[PDB]
Amino acid sequence: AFTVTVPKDLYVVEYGSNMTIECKFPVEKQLDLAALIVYWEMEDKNIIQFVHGEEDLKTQHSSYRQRARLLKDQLSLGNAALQITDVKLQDAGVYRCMISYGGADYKRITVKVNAPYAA
Amino acid sequence: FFXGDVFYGWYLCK
Repeated sequence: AFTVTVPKDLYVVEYGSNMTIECKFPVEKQLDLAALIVYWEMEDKNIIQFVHGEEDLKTQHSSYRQRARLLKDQLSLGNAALQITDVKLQDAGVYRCMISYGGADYKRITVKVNAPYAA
Repeated sequence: FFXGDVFYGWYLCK
């Protein structure tokens, strides 16, 4: 069956750093861009919406403009990787990755953000 | 998130 996996289900990231959280899904030798739909959400915020080989920025929440992107080259490897630069404290929480690719699945990932003076 | 029924019930964006 179509299953989405997460290598790590809890990310502890430092304030102001860059974060890359990854969901893995099965891909054959070649990637069918028409069939792939990827949606990264947190709380009720539209982070990344990926359809027909391109990110849809018209629905992206303002909290993430030029702050987050889907690394398209990793999709070739069966990796939906969300990268968010300059992590803020308001980026901590539960992220959901939803992937449709023939079959459909989704997984949760928890992100803790470390305060600047916590280490 | 709109798109018909694609991941119906899996998301919270309205």
